[PDB]
Amino acid sequence: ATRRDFSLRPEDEHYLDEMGYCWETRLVGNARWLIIHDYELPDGYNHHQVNLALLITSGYPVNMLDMFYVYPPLVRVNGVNIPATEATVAIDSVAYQRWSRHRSWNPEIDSVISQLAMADGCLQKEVG
Amino acid sequence: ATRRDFSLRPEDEHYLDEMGYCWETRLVGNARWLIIHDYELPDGYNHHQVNLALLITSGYPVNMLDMFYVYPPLVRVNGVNIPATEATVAIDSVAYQRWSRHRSWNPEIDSVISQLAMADGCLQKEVG
Amino acid sequence: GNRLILTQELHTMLQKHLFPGDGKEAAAILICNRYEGGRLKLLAKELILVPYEECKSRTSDFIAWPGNYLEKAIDVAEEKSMSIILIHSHPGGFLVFSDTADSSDMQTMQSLFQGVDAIHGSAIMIHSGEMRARLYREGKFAENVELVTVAGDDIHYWWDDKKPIAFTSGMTDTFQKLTAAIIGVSGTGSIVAEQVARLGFGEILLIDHDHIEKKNLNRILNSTLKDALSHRPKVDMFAEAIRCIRGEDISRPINNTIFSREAVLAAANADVLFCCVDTYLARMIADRIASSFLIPLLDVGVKIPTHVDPDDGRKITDVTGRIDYVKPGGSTLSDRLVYTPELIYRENLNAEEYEEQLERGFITGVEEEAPSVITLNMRAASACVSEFIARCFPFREYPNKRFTRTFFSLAGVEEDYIDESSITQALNTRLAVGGEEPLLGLPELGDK
Amino acid sequence: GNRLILTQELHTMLQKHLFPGDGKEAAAILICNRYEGGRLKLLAKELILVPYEECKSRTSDFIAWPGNYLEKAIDVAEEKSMSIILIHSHPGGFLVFSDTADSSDMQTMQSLFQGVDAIHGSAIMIHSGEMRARLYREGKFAENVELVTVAGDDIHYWWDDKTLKPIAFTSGMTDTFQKLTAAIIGVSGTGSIVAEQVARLGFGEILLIDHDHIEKKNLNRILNSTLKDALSHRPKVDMFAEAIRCIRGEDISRPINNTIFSREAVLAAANADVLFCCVDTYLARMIADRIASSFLIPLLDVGVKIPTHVDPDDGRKITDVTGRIDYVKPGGSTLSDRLVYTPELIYRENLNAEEYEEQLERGFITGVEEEAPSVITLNMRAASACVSEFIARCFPFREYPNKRFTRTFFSLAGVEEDYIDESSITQALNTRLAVGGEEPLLGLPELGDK
Amino acid sequence: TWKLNIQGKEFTFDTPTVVIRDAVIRAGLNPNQAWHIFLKVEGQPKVEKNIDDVIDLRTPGIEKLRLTPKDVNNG
Ligand SMILES: Nc1ncnc2c1ncn2[C@@H]1O[C@H](COP(=O)(O)O)[C@@H](O)[C@H]1O
Ligand code: NA
Ligand code: NA
Repeated sequence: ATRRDFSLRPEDEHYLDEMGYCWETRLVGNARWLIIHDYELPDGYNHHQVNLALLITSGYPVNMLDMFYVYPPLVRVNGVNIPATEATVAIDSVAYQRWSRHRSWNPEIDSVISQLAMADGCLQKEVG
Repeated sequence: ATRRDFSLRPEDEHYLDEMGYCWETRLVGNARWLIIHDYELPDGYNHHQVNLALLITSGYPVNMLDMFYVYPPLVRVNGVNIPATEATVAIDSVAYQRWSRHRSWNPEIDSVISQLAMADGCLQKEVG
Repeated sequence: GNRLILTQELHTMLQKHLFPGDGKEAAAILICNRYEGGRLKLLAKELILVPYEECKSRTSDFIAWPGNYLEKAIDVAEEKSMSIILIHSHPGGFLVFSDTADSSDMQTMQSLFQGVDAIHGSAIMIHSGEMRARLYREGKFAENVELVTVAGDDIHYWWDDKKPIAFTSGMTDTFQKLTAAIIGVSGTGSIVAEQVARLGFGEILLIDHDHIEKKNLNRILNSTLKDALSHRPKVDMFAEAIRCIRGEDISRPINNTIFSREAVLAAANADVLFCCVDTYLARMIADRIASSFLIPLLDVGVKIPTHVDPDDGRKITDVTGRIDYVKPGGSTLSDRLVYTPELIYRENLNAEEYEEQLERGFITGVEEEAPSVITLNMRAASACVSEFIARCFPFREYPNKRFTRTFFSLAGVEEDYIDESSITQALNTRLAVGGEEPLLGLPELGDK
Repeated sequence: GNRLILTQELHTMLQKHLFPGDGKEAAAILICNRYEGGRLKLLAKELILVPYEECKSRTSDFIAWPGNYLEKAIDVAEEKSMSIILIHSHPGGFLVFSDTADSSDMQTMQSLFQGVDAIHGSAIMIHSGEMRARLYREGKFAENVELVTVAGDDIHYWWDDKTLKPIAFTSGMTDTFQKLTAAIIGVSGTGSIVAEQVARLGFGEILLIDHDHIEKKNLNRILNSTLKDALSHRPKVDMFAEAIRCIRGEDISRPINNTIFSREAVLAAANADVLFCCVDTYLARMIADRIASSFLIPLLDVGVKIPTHVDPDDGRKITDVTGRIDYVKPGGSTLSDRLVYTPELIYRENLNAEEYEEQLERGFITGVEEEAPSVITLNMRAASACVSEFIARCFPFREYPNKRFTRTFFSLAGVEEDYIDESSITQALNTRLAVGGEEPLLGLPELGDK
Repeated sequence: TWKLNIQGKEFTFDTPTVVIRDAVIRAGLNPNQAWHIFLKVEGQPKVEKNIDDVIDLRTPGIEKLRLTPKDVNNG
């Protein structure tokens, strides 16, 4: 929550606040991480809350956002692995699961807002 | 005769010698003058002998020779002036008459030799 | 030395309004953002046309128009304290009337200042489009605008102190009053910067983060072996070279990425941007500086792709160059696909991310090229600077707009041109916003 | 490092003779002039083909031919002590036979020295055209020829140390240039840019020839020049030689502070492997043309111009913004053939002050120069195409034969570029070709010795 | 009248054909200098012309008459 090493777009921050998220911006070296704490998940996973993180790429929002990251790593409650989620990326030493989920990026309309909407859509989808 | 400040083409000098001319090459500043002493003229002028001079242009024989020069100035014996001969050019302070006589120049074949042939042709022509 | 900058689009609309053809004065109002760096730049943003019908006393030398248009401009300008510039057809005489009071030109400028605490101004246009302007501080007459300019297909400079043919002393006199910025000072950029210096530009910004190495002694003008052995910064080397050539300290070296507040705020002061970089990311920054601060932009690139032939081995596929001219409000480098999000994305992965994600098959591999070479760099850089000359001092037998993009191949021995009117334009959200924060719309550049 | 140089015409004729298609060896004789400057240059002047029918034997690795052709060579070589180079198909085995006796390879080379007191040699060609050559001093095997070269439409370098061909722009291009000498004739607007590229491309030696000096008025154009140079009227070649020393970290340039129309400059330039002519007089272009022909040096001539004219309604305006690049190969059409200079152009350019005043007074000339001032952008656009042209010809990368680009004209005002092919150019008699330093030098009595 | 673009500018002539020399003179250019002379017609490659050639201004697609100097000698 209180950690804010850098700014997003003014519209991003307004959206994250209007959503009532506990959110931080964390610089790790030169990498800019958005981390949403205790993001609530639908039922069907080994966990019901995660940290949901976006890597804010250099040149954002003309550079695209790509994929998303969660900690702890998610598995379906029946033990089946989520497809295309086998990589991990360390954020300040904590190993996040990286979801390989890709889409076209239009700088006039895409942002953290649409990237979090994609993340939620994937999380809803992969309960089964 | 004995004055030889510069060289012509080897074929030029051979021709001038084979013709038995008394000839000099005289540098006047940067100007290169060929001067033939006591050049014999046909009858019909105020004089029967002149100095006949060529200005050896820079870059000769790729640069062309142009016109020719005589001292003393020539007039037809009846007192009529030779057409296109009114300019004078000083050579080491002596005022030579310049004959405005022009022709095409081909560096593969033209030289002092053909320019002196032109001069003689003009001198033969302008008795009348 | 200050500037009033109009886009070609607004200038064209303004001139039509002020010169409808009946030979009588008309009125309009330009609302401007400002950049207050080394010089004051006024950045034309919105235009209000006063309809002829709502005016009175419209003659060849006077016009009376209603004060509700003045209140509209104040209302547009209030939130961000924008500058308001009144514009009238040439003679320029006017008054502003309401029911209770008529107000002279001086009184109108005082009312503007009372409505918006900012510098305001009053300008006159003649029928052929040239403009003169005077600025008013705290509502009272102050100084003339040194330069009113429109970088269109042709680039126009209307100097307060006031056409020469290209390459004469009149061209040099113009360049002496201008500031050029060179972004990337290496293979093409050292050649652009050399030409700009020897053509007489009065101030030259040099922006690059990199240093000289033995490998770039085959290409970087003025560089020496000692430079390479001591890893001298490109911009510091070139600034010192300009100082010895021009005999005066007119260069401004910025040893930094263009993607920094330092470099963006310096380049914002320039009258022309020359972009000579080898990254998509820097071309995007240059594009957004150009739009935000209404600066014409020349972007140049070269490429020598290679491939492996079965019977010959490696060979040269092509030898190519590109010159792009971008005018404020015309199509952008983004519109032209000079960069895209995908290309920036792939470039700005680190080595391990790139290798790892190439294996996954979402990105594609970068293509192979031969080493850069000074002859090709010079062929492109000379045409790049000549493009600026041709737009300031037209000499071509066709409209400059036909040469908005130039592509050449030294292998195919062809050169092709693309007209501005063939390029689709997306919404340009940066246009004339100046330094609104976060700078360039990029949060990394924000002021915290 | 010495050179054996063949013209393209002589090399083609030689290769057809040595490879008729029957896989059998053949024999020919090259008679050469010499330039003995900083390097020995052997300049192929005459070729004698040994007819196959007069050979006693022609096989895949040997040939026997009659010595009467050897004596014909000696006879041609005798007057001027020309060098004689026997050439044979790739294996190279041969003997010479008379009416009554046979002589080996080495006996033949000794008899050559006996007939002509000069250096001689023996060379071998392979089917693709490449050549190797060995020199013999006093009739006895001496040193190998370091470089056999033909500057045709493509430029070929056959090095004694050969062991694939590099492609343009790579380290292999630089390796080639590192062994070459380039001469820049005129080191001013275009020439300073050509010399800059040549230095940064890695040429091994660089001759700089110019008589003029830096002034304030040319600081808008001359690369590496400074205000300090202008205030001291520094010579262009000395300024640029010292900049090369700093750039390259090595003293690889030879500044010649003189006109090209001098014995000093001609004899220095004769050592170069390539001439870049960046001059601004017709007279200087003729000197370069004759150097290239006399010493068998490829020549790239570059010119620019911004002509103006007076529009009757609007006044003066730019007519064109233009550049010209001419590639001249030894034995191909020359600058003279192309009318790059003529006698009339040279004559008109070189009138003295009283002549200029007379011309003005009589109305033969107007005293208006209908050109705009030179500009670095055009100079660079021309000079970069000029050096790229040499690269293209040493390391072909274009999609058309280099012969198509023998002349290039470009217009920045009309936005056009046109190319003229060598085959469309009429060639006159080339009396300078391969005569080297015969006196008077270049056939110009102003350059004769003493 | 018929129009002809010469060196980038349109000129009007009162005859259907013109001698190139006369068109060059009209534009203020010097016809006695050495030129590359080219006539361009739409849909056709440009055609090199001589100074005393006649051109027909009624030719469909007629674009422009253009000169490039042959004497290009500065450095
Ligand atoms: N973000 C950037 N900011 C400043 N200069 C850059 C940027 N990206 C690339 N360049 C410069 O562009 C130049 C390209 O070099 P070259 O390809 O030799 O023209 C290099 O000196 C780079 O450092
Ligand atoms: Na637009
Ligand atoms: Na020939």
